[PDB]
Amino acid sequence: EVQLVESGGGLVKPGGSLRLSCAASGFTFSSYSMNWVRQAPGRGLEWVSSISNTSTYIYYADSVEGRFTLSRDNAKNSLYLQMNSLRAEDTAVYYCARANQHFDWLLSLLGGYHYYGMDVWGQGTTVTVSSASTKGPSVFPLAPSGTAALGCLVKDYFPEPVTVSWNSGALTSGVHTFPAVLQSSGLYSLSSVVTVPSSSLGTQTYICNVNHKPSNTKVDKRVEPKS
Amino acid sequence: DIVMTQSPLSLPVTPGEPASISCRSSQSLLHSNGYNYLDWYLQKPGQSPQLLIYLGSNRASGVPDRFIGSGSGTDFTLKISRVEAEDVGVFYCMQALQAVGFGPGTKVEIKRTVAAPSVFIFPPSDEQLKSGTASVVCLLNNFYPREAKVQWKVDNALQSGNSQESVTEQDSKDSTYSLSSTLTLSKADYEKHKVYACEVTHQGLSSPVTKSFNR
Amino acid sequence: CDNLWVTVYYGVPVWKDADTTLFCASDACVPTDPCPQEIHLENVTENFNMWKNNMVEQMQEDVISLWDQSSFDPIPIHYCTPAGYVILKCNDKNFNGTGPCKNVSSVQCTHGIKPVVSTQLLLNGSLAEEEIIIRSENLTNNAKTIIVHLNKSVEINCTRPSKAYCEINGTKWNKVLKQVTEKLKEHFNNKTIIFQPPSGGDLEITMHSFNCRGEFFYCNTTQLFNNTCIGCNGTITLPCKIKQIINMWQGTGQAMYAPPIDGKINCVSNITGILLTRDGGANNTSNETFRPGGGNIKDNWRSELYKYKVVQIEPLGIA
Ligand SMILES: *[C@@H]1O[C@H](CO[C@@H]2O[C@@H](C)[C@@H](O)[C@@H](O)[C@@H]2O)[C@@H](O[C@@H]2O[C@H](CO)[C@@H](O[C@@H]3O[C@H](CO)[C@@H](O)[C@H](O)[C@@H]3O)[C@H](O)[C@H]2NC(C)=O)[C@H](O)[C@H]1NC(C)=O
Ligand SMILES: *[C@@H]1O[C@H](CO)[C@@H](O)[C@H](O)[C@H]1NC(C)=O
Ligand SMILES: *[C@@H]1O[C@H](CO)[C@@H](O)[C@H](O)[C@H]1NC(C)=O
Ligand SMILES: *[C@@H]1O[C@H](CO)[C@@H](O)[C@H](O)[C@H]1NC(C)=O
Ligand SMILES: *[C@@H]1O[C@H](CO)[C@@H](O)[C@H](O)[C@H]1NC(C)=O
Ligand SMILES: *[C@@H]1O[C@H](CO)[C@@H](O)[C@H](O)[C@H]1NC(C)=O
Ligand SMILES: *[C@@H]1O[C@H](CO)[C@@H](O)[C@H](O)[C@H]1NC(C)=O
Ligand SMILES: *[C@@H]1O[C@H](CO)[C@@H](O)[C@H](O)[C@H]1NC(C)=O
Ligand SMILES: *[C@@H]1O[C@H](CO)[C@@H](O)[C@H](O)[C@H]1NC(C)=O
Ligand SMILES: *[C@@H]1O[C@H](CO)[C@@H](O)[C@H](O)[C@H]1NC(C)=O
Ligand SMILES: *[C@@H]1O[C@H](CO)[C@@H](O)[C@H](O)[C@H]1NC(C)=O
Ligand SMILES: *[C@@H]1O[C@H](CO)[C@@H](O)[C@H](O)[C@H]1NC(C)=O
Repeated sequence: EVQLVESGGGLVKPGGSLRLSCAASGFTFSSYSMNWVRQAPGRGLEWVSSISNTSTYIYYADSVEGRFTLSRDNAKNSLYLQMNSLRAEDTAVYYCARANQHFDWLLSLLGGYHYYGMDVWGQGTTVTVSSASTKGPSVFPLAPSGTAALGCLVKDYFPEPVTVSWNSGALTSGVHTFPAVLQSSGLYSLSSVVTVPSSSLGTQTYICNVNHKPSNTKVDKRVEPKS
Repeated sequence: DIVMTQSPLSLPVTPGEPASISCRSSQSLLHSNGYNYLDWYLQKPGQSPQLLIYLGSNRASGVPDRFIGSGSGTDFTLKISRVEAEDVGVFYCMQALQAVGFGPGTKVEIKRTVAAPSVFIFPPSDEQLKSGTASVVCLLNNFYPREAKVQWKVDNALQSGNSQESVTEQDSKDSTYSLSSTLTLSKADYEKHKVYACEVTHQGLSSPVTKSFNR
Repeated sequence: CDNLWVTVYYGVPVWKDADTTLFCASDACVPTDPCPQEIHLENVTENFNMWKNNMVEQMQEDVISLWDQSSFDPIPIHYCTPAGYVILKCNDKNFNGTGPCKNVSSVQCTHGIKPVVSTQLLLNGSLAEEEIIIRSENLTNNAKTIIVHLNKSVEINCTRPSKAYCEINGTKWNKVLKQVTEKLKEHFNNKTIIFQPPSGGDLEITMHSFNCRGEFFYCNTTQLFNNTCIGCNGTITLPCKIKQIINMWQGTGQAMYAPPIDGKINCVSNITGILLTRDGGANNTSNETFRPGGGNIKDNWRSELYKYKVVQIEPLGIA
């Protein structure tokens, strides 16, 4: 097996549109509600929308009403979700999941509890919204000086992701690569550090190797003690 | 709308002894049918969420019997008798009375004999100064628990909305953390002042011990 | 019990077309729910009919049940719908009368509607929200009713000296008449409109008949369409007769009453709608003749139940 497979998602400039889809394969589809649930980077889970087994009674969230549109055809066994128009905060990792129902009469006219059992979740598909694309300048490290530490800094890049390796894959002893953040300008920026026994400085070289792929730029940087 | 709350917003546990987290709504969930409209989900890192409890107390298939759901009305308590290292995740609490509401998450980790960070400080180098800005970097390393604060101080003046921080995940072999905070300054505003420093106050630090540098 | 939090319907329709039994409510009738409910159905183009709706029937039935069992004065009353069903509301501003409007929501009980019993003119009635709006079924069949839904309440003061009369501020009368003339001219490819007192038949349609404090007044509307007006602009007084004995607007037959007391008998009301008719036959002509007539009291409820339509609730609706 029972599964759902997602398709869609990627760079889409603001004001634009997008379409996600969920391919259902292994259960009686025309017998469960289908729900879309996102997750921002760093933040937590957030319900997005819900639709019933007969494609009726659609509940949208607040930041989603009027924009997004949930369709369905219980014959192609797919979901489809039309995202438009997009803001920069809809950058998330979207999920589709089925859900049992229990229609009710007490919510003015009709109204079911579209969603109360989300056992089978999609694989997750990412959706990013920003502007432009640039390299990734790793602008120098420094190690000012008991048992010190140093590391490279990789700022002003786009888009995700970038990977760093120390001395072309030699060092992994207590090295930390930090989850990138998103600067107020639009580009991402991260860093990477490595605890080095202080005596090992000035004898063995420490070179960081950064690999920004959506620009095909790799850089090697040398950490010089007190530069 | 319906506000949902969880507690404790972080709960380190031990591979063995039990545990329990709590969820409270702002409105009761009953519907005059006898069973509550509230679910309990889990998110293991990287992988997609699972489902643990649905409709009040009833447990979904596949889930062990070690996961007990409790409570009714407004107070709900997910109790777990015995644990192991497979539950290092984030436990979410969902409402299903009107529309669908999630919670804020209850991050779960391992308990570790409290260790203290080794702070390090990094100036920005003349090349970044030649570019157009300057980023100074303060670092916490191999520290537990996750809770720690970094306040940036330049010439003893407290900074504000201009520092971005990022943590790692509970390191595999040691069950510890690392944190990095960056402060961004104008090309010249950097050279305007002289003494820069960061202010860390970890839980394993009786004295806010901290590091500084001039120029 | 204020606040609903979830007040828009998205998805495939869930309401068909039927008709059931709706019950009166005021403050036999039941307490009006002090927490009315409304739900918008976005991107829903809908079409209503104000003449082929099975509501005016229930209104007439309730009005007859009301007068049969019967101080005196109209009471604002609702019309609540039984479970499983819902009333639909057309909120469009300038609704021709029938056909489609694209801003439609669903209530549970209608709005307060005081049952006015009069011909020719409509009193104590809700005004429209924009311009003078006309309503009729066929614009060719001149033997069909004609409703002018106005947009300025005009106070009327029918009083008895303790040969009664009704005072009306004639300046606003001339102004609103000019406006109605404008709208008719527009709705007849710009023709010359002309008015006339009513023709034959009983004084039920020749005079403007209405109820008040228990008595019934039949007014001669001679001056109200003195086309030399279009004096006139001063405040004008229509002499009227307190006709005790009427034609039965109660079914079939008649009734009787008792003569009045040496005291002031007075009703002040809001003229807010007009019932007219048409001549025709010899046309030809560069003129459009209009006399007030209507006659049928159902038209009144017609004029005030245009925006509502009963529907049956059931999920799985199909488009
Ligand atoms: C879509 O789901 C609705 C609601 O059913 C609920 O959700 C499903 C996903 C399943 O998990 C169900 O177990 C769950 O209750 C279905 O609507 C239901 O349809 C059936 C028949 O189609 C209705 O049965 C009626 O029952 C009354 C007794 O009260 C009988 O007298 C009638 O003759 C009739 O058999 C049932 O009332 C209705 N649900 C409710 C709440 O009224 C729907 O059929 C389903 N669609 C598909 C394609 O499966
Ligand atoms: C939404 O409204 C537009 C308005 O023209 C209409 O054409 C369209 O059909 C509507 N959407 C659906 C699904 O009917
Ligand atoms: C429909 O009409 C109501 C009241 O007449 C109004 O509040 C609402 O805004 C209208 N619909 C839209 C989409 O503006
Ligand atoms: C109903 O509206 C249409 C416009 O769509 C208009 O032409 C017609 O005259 C209206 N009906 C009446 C009776 O006025
Ligand atoms: C009647 O007209 C008066 C004008 O003074 C207005 O205040 C009042 O609301 C109107 N009431 C009705 C029922 O038309
Ligand atoms: C009434 O309708 C007429 C249409 O000719 C319009 O000019 C006038 O402004 C309207 N007045 C009000 C109060 O709605
Ligand atoms: C009104 O009735 C006449 C018959 O006199 C007919 O010719 C006309 O088509 C009818 N109106 C409409 C809108 O069809
Ligand atoms: C109705 O007429 C009487 C008699 O002249 C007058 O006193 C009263 O003020 C009038 N009503 C209003 C609302 O002006
Ligand atoms: C009658 O209507 C005219 C029109 O504006 C107004 O000036 C006058 O004050 C009204 N008379 C009374 C008594 O209100
Ligand atoms: C109304 O008054 C006119 C004269 O002003 C008179 O000729 C006519 O007969 C009266 N109406 C009735 C129904 O008697
Ligand atoms: C209209 O009013 C004038 C007085 O201004 C009067 O002489 C004339 O007879 C009236 N016409 C009708 C048809 O009542
Ligand atoms: C209309 O309501 C008013 C009070 O608002 C009342 O004086 C008048 O008598 C009512 N109309 C009739 C025809 O009774």
